[PDB]
Amino acid sequence: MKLHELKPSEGSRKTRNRVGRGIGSGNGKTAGKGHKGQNARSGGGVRPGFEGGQMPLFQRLPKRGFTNINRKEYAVVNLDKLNGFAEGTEVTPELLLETGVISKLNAGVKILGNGKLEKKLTVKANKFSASAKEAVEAAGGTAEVI
Amino acid sequence: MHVKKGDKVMVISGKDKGKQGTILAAFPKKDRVLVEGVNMVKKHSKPTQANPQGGISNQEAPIHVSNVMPLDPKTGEVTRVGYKVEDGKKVRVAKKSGQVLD
Amino acid sequence: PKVALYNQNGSTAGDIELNASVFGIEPNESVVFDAILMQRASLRQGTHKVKNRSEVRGGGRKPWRQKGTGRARQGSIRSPQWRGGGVVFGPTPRSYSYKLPKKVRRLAIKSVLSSKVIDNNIIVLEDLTLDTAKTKEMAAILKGLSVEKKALIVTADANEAVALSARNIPGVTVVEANGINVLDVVNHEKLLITKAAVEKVEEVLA
RNA sequence: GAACGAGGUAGAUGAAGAGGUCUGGAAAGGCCCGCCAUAGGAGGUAACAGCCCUGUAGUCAAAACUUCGUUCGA
RNA sequence: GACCGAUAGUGAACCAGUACCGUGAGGGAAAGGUGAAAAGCACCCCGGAAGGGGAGUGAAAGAGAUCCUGAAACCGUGUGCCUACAAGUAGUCAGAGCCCGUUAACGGGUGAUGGCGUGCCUUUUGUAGAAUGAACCGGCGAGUUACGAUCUCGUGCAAGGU
RNA sequence: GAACAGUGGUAGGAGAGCGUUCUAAGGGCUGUGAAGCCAGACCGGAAGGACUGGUGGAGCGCUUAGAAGUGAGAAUGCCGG
Ligand SMILES: [K+]
Ligand SMILES: [K+]
Ligand SMILES: [K+]
Ligand SMILES: [K+]
Ligand SMILES: [K+]
Ligand SMILES: [K+]
Ligand SMILES: [K+]
Ligand SMILES: [Mg+2]
Ligand SMILES: [Mg+2]
Ligand SMILES: [Mg+2]
Ligand SMILES: [Mg+2]
Ligand SMILES: [Mg+2]
Ligand SMILES: [Mg+2]
Ligand SMILES: [Mg+2]
Ligand SMILES: [Mg+2]
Ligand SMILES: [Mg+2]
Ligand SMILES: [Mg+2]
Ligand SMILES: [Mg+2]
Ligand SMILES: [Mg+2]
Ligand SMILES: [Mg+2]
Ligand SMILES: [Mg+2]
Ligand SMILES: [Mg+2]
Ligand SMILES: [Mg+2]
Ligand SMILES: [Mg+2]
Ligand SMILES: [Mg+2]
Ligand SMILES: [Mg+2]
Ligand SMILES: [Mg+2]
Ligand SMILES: [Mg+2]
Ligand SMILES: [Mg+2]
Ligand SMILES: [Mg+2]
Ligand SMILES: [Mg+2]
Ligand SMILES: [Mg+2]
Ligand SMILES: [Mg+2]
Ligand SMILES: [Mg+2]
Ligand SMILES: [Mg+2]
Repeated sequence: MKLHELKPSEGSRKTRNRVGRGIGSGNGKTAGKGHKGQNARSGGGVRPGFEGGQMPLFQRLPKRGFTNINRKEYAVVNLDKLNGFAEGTEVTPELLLETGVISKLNAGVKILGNGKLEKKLTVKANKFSASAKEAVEAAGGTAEVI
Repeated sequence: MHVKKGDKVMVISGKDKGKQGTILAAFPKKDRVLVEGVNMVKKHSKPTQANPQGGISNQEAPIHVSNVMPLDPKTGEVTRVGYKVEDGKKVRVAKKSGQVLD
Repeated sequence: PKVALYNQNGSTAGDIELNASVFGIEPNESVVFDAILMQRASLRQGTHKVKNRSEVRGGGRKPWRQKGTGRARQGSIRSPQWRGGGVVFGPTPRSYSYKLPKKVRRLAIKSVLSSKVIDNNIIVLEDLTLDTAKTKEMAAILKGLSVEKKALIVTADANEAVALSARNIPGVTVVEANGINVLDVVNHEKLLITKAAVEKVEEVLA
């Protein structure tokens, strides 16, 4: 480019709307807020979820359940992702994490049975779905728990 | 200032461009000098106790010091100014030749 | 791409092959726009403030009673409609900096370098080396290379003599290979770069 | 307690055009030519100055007081 | 310094926390610009002076201190067209007559007379409104910014992105 | 470009633009007279834009992009006249 002929990508930048700058714009005078009432006032409007005094929806409904302190979330890997490795590879959490197949380990790798595994692999993971274990063993490979 | 009272200078800028004269007085605080025959003005003075005639009087008015340059001793042309020390005493030198001004 | 290699004196010492992944891409013009805008925004100091009605001196008391005087009701002599009053929503100190994704940054610098090769405004030098840090010599070198207008000189490492010699020439900027950047490239007609610097730029960008 | 080193609190030195010519009250401007540049920061100067002035880069400088650094019992 | 430029920017560009106000705590202004240089108008004339008219200075004095520019309201002097039988939100469209002559255009000024025609704003079901606001002129005076959220659009990369 | 159809509008939604100050990059203008101010019978669909003359006496446009203290006739608005 040249600094004297700069041009933004078409549709990347719009002009901001400036209210209360005359009648021609279509937002003169009342600046698009209509006439009077709480919504037209500076700082105005009721708080989110407020229904003008009708009991709000959240308060009408019951709280449900609890949160487990000891909740475990596994990094799930479906069979389709294991298909990307080389044949006879020892697939591990550390390799999965290093290759970028998983972003975060959390409580461990769990292998799940979505998709198809052609390649023979020694998969070492914390958990397997019953499907996934079967599918790994059916492809010739091994499903070691670690 | 790069010039002082008694220096022969050339006026390099103004109506009096290219006119040489002697500095009759220096005004360090204003960066102006009074050069003989240069920048004459007609002062309309009333009668006073000192001069009871009054009258219109041709006198020099001062010019900005940066409109005059000292002359080179050798060539007699305008020169910029440097400083060397002779006999443990600083002197101005014509940068054009090397000759001392004062 | 294939480009003429030159000496300081301006004689051609054959050609050099620049990496296509750096100097031979299709320039992404939208990416270069974004990088220029971002870089100019980074330069802004943003040191600007006004006093709102709380910050103007005085103005605590109600100027006159609410009712009965016949005047408009007023709350403070520094309310914004008063001469000498506070400003409503003027400037406040702030940053204008933002980051593009690192891959967009890569693309942008490749785009402008690859655009210099298209426009035949890259000059690869065998080496650039001044005996004395003398501006007159740098000016002569740029004459010899037919560098009329502005030029960005890129050396591999810090070259004190080249830096010093070009420092005072208007519209010539010296930079290390690390210090190359979109705005400096786009804002100088010619890019004078040493072979050692080209290699160093390729190392990073490829 | 000393010695040495680098700083601070004054300063010094410091390149290159009144180039010609036009207009003008005045030239830093126009036009045509040079030159310096580790200096084309800045301010000033009779209109807009790297080369007119104060300066700038760079290089130096302290009797005195002061800052910091360096050295001199399992 | 993609900060202000004298109603701004500090309250304060100026002898300002002054003047002024208040018993006091306290509140709290207005007010920048001759010229490159005072060369700041010798002298003459009217006038008690102020202030002028010349003459000088200056590039310029219609830059003469209330001194760069010098808008508007408002106040005047002159006069081209009209006006003392007329009922007027003051214009507009039609239109002679008279006076002019331009960014040269199926021009400009004025306007006997004819038709039509209850300001602007706000707020209202509805306002010429006998509802509200504005004496006039000028300046100043109101959806901003930060950080989060979300959607659209754009771009980069893409089962990855950062 | 053709045909066909359409184009009253408050709240309000959507779009396209005008102008203001500042910045960057081109490019320019200006003591042979910048901005500002005054006048005019010019130009554009509007916001608006020129040209000529006068005053003024030193600064200012244009193009593209960016950023906003970006547009006033009303607030018994504030200050001045
Ligand atoms: K709305
Ligand atoms: K001078
Ligand atoms: K004030
Ligand atoms: K009528
Ligand atoms: K009433
Ligand atoms: K003018
Ligand atoms: K008002
Ligand atoms: Mg809208
Ligand atoms: Mg509407
Ligand atoms: Mg309105
Ligand atoms: Mg309302
Ligand atoms: Mg209502
Ligand atoms: Mg409402
Ligand atoms: Mg010198
Ligand atoms: Mg307060
Ligand atoms: Mg009452
Ligand atoms: Mg203020
Ligand atoms: Mg010196
Ligand atoms: Mg002038
Ligand atoms: Mg003013
Ligand atoms: Mg003030
Ligand atoms: Mg008292
Ligand atoms: Mg005048
Ligand atoms: Mg002036
Ligand atoms: Mg005046
Ligand atoms: Mg009758
Ligand atoms: Mg009659
Ligand atoms: Mg009637
Ligand atoms: Mg009613
Ligand atoms: Mg009411
Ligand atoms: Mg009223
Ligand atoms: Mg219709
Ligand atoms: Mg301006
Ligand atoms: Mg505003
Ligand atoms: Mg008003």
